[PDB]
Amino acid sequence: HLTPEEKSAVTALWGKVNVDEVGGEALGRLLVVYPWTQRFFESFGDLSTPDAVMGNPKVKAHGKKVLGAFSDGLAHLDNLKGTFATLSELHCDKLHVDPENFRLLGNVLVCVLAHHFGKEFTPPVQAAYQKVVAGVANALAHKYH
Amino acid sequence: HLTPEEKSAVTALWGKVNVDEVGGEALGRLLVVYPWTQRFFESFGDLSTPDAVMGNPKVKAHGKKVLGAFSDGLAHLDNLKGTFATLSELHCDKLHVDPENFRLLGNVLVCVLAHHFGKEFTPPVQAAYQKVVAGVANALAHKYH
Amino acid sequence: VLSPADKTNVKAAWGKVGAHAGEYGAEALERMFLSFPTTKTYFPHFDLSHGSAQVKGHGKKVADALTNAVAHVDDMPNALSALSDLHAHKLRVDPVNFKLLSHCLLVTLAAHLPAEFTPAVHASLDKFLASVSTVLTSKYR
Amino acid sequence: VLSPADKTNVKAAWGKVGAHAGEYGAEALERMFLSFPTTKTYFPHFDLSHGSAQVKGHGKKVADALTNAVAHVDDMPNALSALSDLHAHKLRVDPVNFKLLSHCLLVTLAAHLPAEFTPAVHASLDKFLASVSTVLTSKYR
Ligand code: MH0
Ligand code: MH0
Ligand code: MH0
Ligand code: MH0
Ligand SMILES: Cc1cc(C)cc(C(=O)N(C)[C@@H](Cc2ccc(-c3ccccc3)cc2)C(=O)N[C@H](Cc2c[nH]c3ccccc23)C(=O)O)c1
Repeated sequence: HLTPEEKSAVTALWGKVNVDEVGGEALGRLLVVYPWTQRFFESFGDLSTPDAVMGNPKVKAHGKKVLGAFSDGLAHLDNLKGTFATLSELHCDKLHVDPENFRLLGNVLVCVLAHHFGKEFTPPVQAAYQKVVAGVANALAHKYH
Repeated sequence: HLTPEEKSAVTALWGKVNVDEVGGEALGRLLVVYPWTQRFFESFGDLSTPDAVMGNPKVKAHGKKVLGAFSDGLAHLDNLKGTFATLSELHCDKLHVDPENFRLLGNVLVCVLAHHFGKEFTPPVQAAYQKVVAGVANALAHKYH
Repeated sequence: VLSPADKTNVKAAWGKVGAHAGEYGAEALERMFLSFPTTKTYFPHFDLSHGSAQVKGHGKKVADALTNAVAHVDDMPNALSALSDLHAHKLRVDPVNFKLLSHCLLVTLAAHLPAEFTPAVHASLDKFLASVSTVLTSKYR
Repeated sequence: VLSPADKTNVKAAWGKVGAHAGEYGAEALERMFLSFPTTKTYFPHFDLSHGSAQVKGHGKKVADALTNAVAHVDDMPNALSALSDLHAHKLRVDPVNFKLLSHCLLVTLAAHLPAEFTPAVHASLDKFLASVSTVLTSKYR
């Protein structure tokens, strides 16, 4: 669990985050750094180069959707499992997405936050976000069967 | 979480286990298959070969002790965290044992159970035990800090 | 790296499998789908019920691939080249899953080879399956 | 395997780190100890408080080892042979931990390289650290 001081740190930093932009950046980097994750987006078009992926309008659009749901979750840190129950079921039953992808995205997101915030993304702040991305990934994986 | 039927399968199979033997065999195989785990037992003597390791009296004795605690924990599948809380703090503060080791032993134990029970260790029974060893490992790593 | 001893150990243990290839491959897959449900995300097009035709057929393919690997244990990267291309460019199974199937393959062998599954052989087989997994994911990025 | 582009990206990124390599090494270790407490089991003899002399000194050794690997990026198995022996035969850090330090090194670099930490460089650095980790655990068994 996060300490009261960690929750405040998470919430404080997130208030400065442009969710749409970070979403496109995080999803795009996921597809570039771990190319096999492109397997779920064969309808998105050109993903043959880093720029082709990062600038792909469908990737940027989907990134908004993804981090948008992530952002809402940050407003319910005490009930991540309930918050992501319907999305968990959807990702398992309809999209067939291996939960490991959520973990990979979490790590990429941490890297993106560090890249954007620089020194402000202190070791303690990172530790707080590691608990957050882990919690979100576990919540999204909870309804798999 | 061990469906009522999974709990029964676990208890039913474990009631046939010679904990002393299976423990020494499990710890021994851990040391043979993942040699780096030998780092915690330099005082146990000869570990230069598989047979040296398996026949090592200190290895067998420690395996017996470790699985004995494991065994007692199987009677409280609903509160593994509580049951192993003390050993958790111990392995962290005194022994300094990376919890990954608990996961490795868990896998080796499953292999040993399979080797001993043969066809009786069915896919469903395995599934139930995978939940048990993961639960025990998680419980033992719970108090780490 | 696989030592002469590992190679000897693997060839002896896998040689005992023989005609039981498809059966053990299918059993390993079933054990994986039941113990690690997330692996089923890669087979939505499969009927994964006990004894399904698709699982049986796939089990035979996996087993035969391993038989071929064993025969070419000296140069698996070359023997598994096509398979490596397949998993890296098409299937794109996340790397973390290979350890799950390898573990279930070991369990399957352990449950069928009471005499051959010695501590030393156990170790060699684990290194072997890890090696195969490494080759199969070597071209992912 | 590292491509020509990967090597160009790694050399460019690590070159920018330059004189701060030691500082970044210490920072990456600190991030690791705070985010993944289990890694502290390998340093019970260390004062792990912020800015401790031991962490500073160790961060320097780790960073220098990475600098050496970049200088010998086409011969890492040999350049890191001594370090590989040390971890495989003495330290025996479980393999799972290398990914944790690698991640923290990436986060540290991202926090200090606003301009060079592009998606392509991020990808190359991740492959590089994984390659170094692989070499360091290649002799474990
Ligand atoms: C690399 C795989 C992958 C990762 C990682 C992933 C991570 C996440 N996701 Fe989610 N998601 C993935 C692959 C998809 C697909 C394939 C789709 C459907 C896209 C389409 O329309 O073609 C999807 N996700 C769709 C969604 C949708 C849209 C639901 C709908 O269409 O009804 C949301 C809100 C979403 N996700 C949230 C999230 C969240 C939150 C995370 C984690 C923080
Ligand atoms: C490879 C490392 C390793 C693994 C795996 C491991 C796994 C486990 N252990 Fe535990 N344990 C390990 C290394 C030790 C050491 C080093 C000692 C001290 C031995 C000695 O002779 O001084 C120890 N464990 C000691 C113990 C003791 C005695 C503690 C005491 O003196 O009060 C118990 C009961 C124990 N463990 C239980 C367990 C259980 C339960 C598991 C998991 C199923
Ligand atoms: C959890 C996922 C997963 C893991 C791990 C995995 C691990 C392995 N695999 Fe491989 N493999 C996986 C998922 C697949 C799929 C989804 C398919 C395609 C099935 C189908 O028929 O649609 C596949 N693998 C297909 C194959 C095929 C058939 C290719 C063809 O038809 O030409 C073989 C031989 C194969 N693999 C071998 C192996 C081996 C050997 C291992 C490792 C020991
Ligand atoms: C979580 C554990 C852990 C991980 C991961 C790890 C990952 C790595 N390491 Fe390495 N290393 C770890 C734990 C140690 C210890 C405990 C020591 C001993 C330190 C001391 O002063 O007693 C050590 N590593 C020591 C070293 C030394 C010093 C050896 C000497 O004095 O001659 C170097 C250069 C080193 N490593 C580099 C690296 C590199 C490079 C990586 C990977 C990027
Ligand atoms: C049924 C179940 C499974 C597991 C794995 C864990 C728990 C459980 O109740 N936990 C172990 C909680 C506990 C927790 C409590 C306190 C702290 C803490 C830290 C610092 C200061 C103060 C408090 C950290 C974790 C946990 O956070 N996660 C688990 C489940 C889980 C985590 N990783 C997994 C991987 C696979 C399956 C399950 C899990 C959960 O809360 O449910 C319950």
